[PDB]
Amino acid sequence: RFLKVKNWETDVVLTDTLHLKSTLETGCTEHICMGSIMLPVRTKDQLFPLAKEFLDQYYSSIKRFGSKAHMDRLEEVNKEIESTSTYQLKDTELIYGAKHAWRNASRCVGRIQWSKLQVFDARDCTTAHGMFNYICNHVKYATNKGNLRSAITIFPQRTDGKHDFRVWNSQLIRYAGYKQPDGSTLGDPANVQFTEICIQQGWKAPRGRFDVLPLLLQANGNDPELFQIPPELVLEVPIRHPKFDWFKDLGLKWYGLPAVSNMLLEIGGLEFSACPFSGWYMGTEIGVRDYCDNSRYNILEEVAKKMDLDMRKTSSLWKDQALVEINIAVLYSFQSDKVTIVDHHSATESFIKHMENEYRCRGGCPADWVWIVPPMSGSITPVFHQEMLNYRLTPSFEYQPDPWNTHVWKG
Amino acid sequence: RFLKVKNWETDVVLTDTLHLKSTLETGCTEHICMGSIMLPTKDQLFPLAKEFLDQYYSSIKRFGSKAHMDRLEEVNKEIESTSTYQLKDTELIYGAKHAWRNASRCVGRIQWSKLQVFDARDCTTAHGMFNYICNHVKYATNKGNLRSAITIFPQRTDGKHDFRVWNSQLIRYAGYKQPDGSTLGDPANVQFTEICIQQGWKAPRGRFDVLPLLLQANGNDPELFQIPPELVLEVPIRHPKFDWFKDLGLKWYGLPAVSNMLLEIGGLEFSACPFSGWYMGTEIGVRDYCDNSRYNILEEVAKKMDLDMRKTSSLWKDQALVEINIAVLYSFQSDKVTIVDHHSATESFIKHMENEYRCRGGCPADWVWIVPPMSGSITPVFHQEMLNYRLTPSFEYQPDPWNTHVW
Ligand code: HEM
Ligand code: HEM
Ligand SMILES: N=C(Nc1cccc(COC[C@@H](CN)OCc2cccc(/N=C(/N)c3cccs3)c2)c1)c1cccs1
Ligand SMILES: N=C(Nc1cccc(COC[C@@H](CN)OCc2cccc(/N=C(/N)c3cccs3)c2)c1)c1cccs1
Ligand SMILES: C[C@H](O)[C@H](O)[C@H]1CNc2nc(N)[nH]c(=O)c2N1
Ligand SMILES: C[C@H](O)[C@H](O)[C@H]1CNc2nc(N)[nH]c(=O)c2N1
Ligand SMILES: [Zn+2]
Repeated sequence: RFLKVKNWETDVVLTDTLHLKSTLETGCTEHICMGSIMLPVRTKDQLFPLAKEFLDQYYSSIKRFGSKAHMDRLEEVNKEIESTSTYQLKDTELIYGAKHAWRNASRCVGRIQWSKLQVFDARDCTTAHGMFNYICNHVKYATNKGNLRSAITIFPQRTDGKHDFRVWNSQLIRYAGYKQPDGSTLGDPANVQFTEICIQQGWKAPRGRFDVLPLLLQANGNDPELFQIPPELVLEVPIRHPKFDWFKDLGLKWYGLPAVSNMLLEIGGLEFSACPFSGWYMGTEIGVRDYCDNSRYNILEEVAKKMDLDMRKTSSLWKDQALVEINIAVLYSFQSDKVTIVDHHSATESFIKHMENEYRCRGGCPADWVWIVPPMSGSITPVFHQEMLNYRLTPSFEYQPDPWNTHVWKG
Repeated sequence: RFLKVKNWETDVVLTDTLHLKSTLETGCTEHICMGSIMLPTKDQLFPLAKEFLDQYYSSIKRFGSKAHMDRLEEVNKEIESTSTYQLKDTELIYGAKHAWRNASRCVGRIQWSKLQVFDARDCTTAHGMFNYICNHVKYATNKGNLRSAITIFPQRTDGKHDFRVWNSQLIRYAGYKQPDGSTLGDPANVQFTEICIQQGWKAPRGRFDVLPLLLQANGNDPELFQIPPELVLEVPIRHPKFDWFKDLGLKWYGLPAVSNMLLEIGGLEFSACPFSGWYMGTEIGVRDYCDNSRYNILEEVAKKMDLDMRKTSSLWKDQALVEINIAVLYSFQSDKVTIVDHHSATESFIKHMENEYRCRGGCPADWVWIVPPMSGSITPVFHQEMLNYRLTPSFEYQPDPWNTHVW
């Protein structure tokens, strides 16, 4: 079966066959589309087919499909599964797997970069202190004094589900949030629950608006332990505007390194529950979502006040005006400090070129429109006009439940 | 089978049961989501008739009464006999309102119950269609205090006697390719514009020429009619702070009126069913004015603003976009022509969804269409999970008539 997608601005038509290799479910059926829903121990039985499918993919990519090395590797993995109930990936397979999970991430607009990913193998790690050391090294490498480099650090895989490695942080670097008795929030409201956990575990909270949270790290199914990232490794950018000199006095800043730490990486049926990964920001992530969401820093009013916009009616588009200025400020600030960032015009144009390249060489590129289209100025980016097909390929990044909801406390 | 949708801004969670009534298919499967794809007998008709009459009699709280049973028998008799049937006025009105209510791509459905239905099923010629259309235009425009309306022409019979409005909307602007290579006016309408010329329209070859109506009665060849200019309310576009804006020479029409869709009620097909409401400001300012393949004025406006167009990261496109949209709203508001901004329309839609979840068990909604084409995440609909499914009565797409028609 062939499926076509059209770009309605250019009339370019592309043909998808890669969807035929999809196994996992979408959430949709013939009677209902769930495309806007945010979230829609293995036995030997299910494991060897998953391992085989993955090794067949790996061996094809290196132009060795059906070779003696391919056949010997399948036999070796098969015996390892039936003897030990699991198996270990070779370094080369781990690298390929992590890169492909990114390549397959249908919600990711930055995938033109997928083949440039520094993979740190942390599968020899045994303790939380060991995890802290690996994570510091990743942060220092990825940061590279502002010239950001994409990276992933991969801790040991799941075994019986009772010895999981987990980073409890949603991101390696994030600001604390504090609910006040009067119901207001100091800092980032998205992180209130996690901040509370940290405090309970012994963190002394400075209680400011931009306090970098400590790492809360779980090795081998043990209780997690707190560590403070050395401040000298946390690169931050004060936010100012190129024309409006009062903008600096809003007291805003953000961190340069976006580093997701709560997802699960699936490669060949193996589950890596701690696999923090980092790249760099698209400007709207900070300026639209982090700053202007009502449930986040929520600065629109204060900015519109200072611009002296007409706030008596929504039809003045005061919110839209303030939004663009804040986003100009974020890009200006990062650029001025030589910290890598990409604007939403450049990022989406590159994604369209990536997607076309993937249709030609790979036969497809799964993409989630709801996520790929930026949260401002949607239709003046080329992705708004691009039809996309969403389907799930492995290797993959997946959601997993928050560890405080599942952890068995040892005491 | 019972499904939950969450608003991630407010934590409000709604439970959908209405999807279980859905009958038609979505395009998606368990392996592939096609949510962003723009277009995915006698024996056939009685179940469709019965399904509809069942919801109608339930709506007036007379489900399983003598009048309900008698109606089902009567229609059953009429299909057996004639191979089709006729809707009562009350059913036609209910069906049209529900076709809007069920339109999953429409952010304006809080209004669904206030629809004026003009029954044009007695119409027999293109001149008659022109008359009904003029009356609809005048009624809906209401000197700028716009009122929602639909005009329903005779239903399909054997399919060789179709009523069609060839126009995509009742009021739209001409598009012309030039030797120059550029496009004068609206590039979306170049092909239709040339069909009109081919049929004998005398185009003035300007930027904003209202197209003639091309009307097909009873499967006959379509005919041209100019809408009286006095019935076409237009708005010159100016900006409340920038004096040079008016120099761009921009205007738009007040009445959005879709004329190329098919209304399905109770298995019957109404292939000419022009409907109108009023504009959300972004339709004109973001899409009509700034789409690359439309009037595409972003460059010219940015220049008059003297923005740094060297680098995309200055957000010059974005700045220009906001100002164009401020101007569209200001112009309509100043001239007292109904318009709604994207903030107001999306807030109303969230209130409508809550009403429908409470009173009906759900509200089919297509997030890709409902979220406005600018400032998405600062509108509440961005944060609202939506389930999309197909209920009937419905509006559907149909092939353009020039590809079908036998001359
Ligand atoms: C290199 C620069 C990168 C940029 C500018 C980029 C940009 C983005 C953006 C804007 C999103 C949507 C985020 C949101 O709204 O919260 C996203 C999602 C995602 N990205 Fe990329 N990305 C990049 C690199 C990567 C890398 C290196 C990985 C993995 C190795 C990756 C995996 C993903 C995944 C798994 C998601 C979806 C998360 C979810 O479903 O919640 N990204 N990225
Ligand atoms: C009263 C004011 C109304 C407003 C402000 C409104 C707003 C909208 C908007 C903004 C769209 C998206 C259009 C686009 O992007 O091209 C839409 C789609 C739609 N609307 Fe409404 N609408 C209103 C009344 C109505 C009425 C009266 C009907 C039918 C009787 C209706 C049926 C639809 C349908 C069928 C679509 C989708 C068309 C498609 O899928 O191509 N609308 N509406
Ligand atoms: N509860 C909410 N959100 C939510 C709940 C569960 C899951 C999710 C999934 O999105 C999580 C998001 C934001 N927290 O993850 C951040 C993210 C993921 C991927 C890429 C991101 N940005 C990047 N640029 C990169 C990071 C690493 C490499 S590139 C940023 C979101 C809310 C929504 C609205 C208000 S609160
Ligand atoms: N070829 C393209 N698009 C396309 C092709 C086929 C079908 C479609 C579907 O969209 C049809 C759109 C306009 N194109 O219909 C207009 C419409 C429909 C419904 C509501 C609209 N606005 C209103 N406010 C109302 C009208 C009537 C009552 S309210 C406007 C779109 C293009 C994309 C970019 C430039 S052209
Ligand atoms: C490819 C994509 O589905 C297409 O560009 C859609 C996106 N969302 C839209 N939303 C609305 N309201 N109107 C449109 O024409 C479109 N176009
Ligand atoms: C309900 C809806 O799916 C949700 O708000 C989504 C919409 N699109 C998004 N797109 C991105 N990139 N990130 C997000 O968090 C979201 N949120
Ligand atoms: Zn779907």
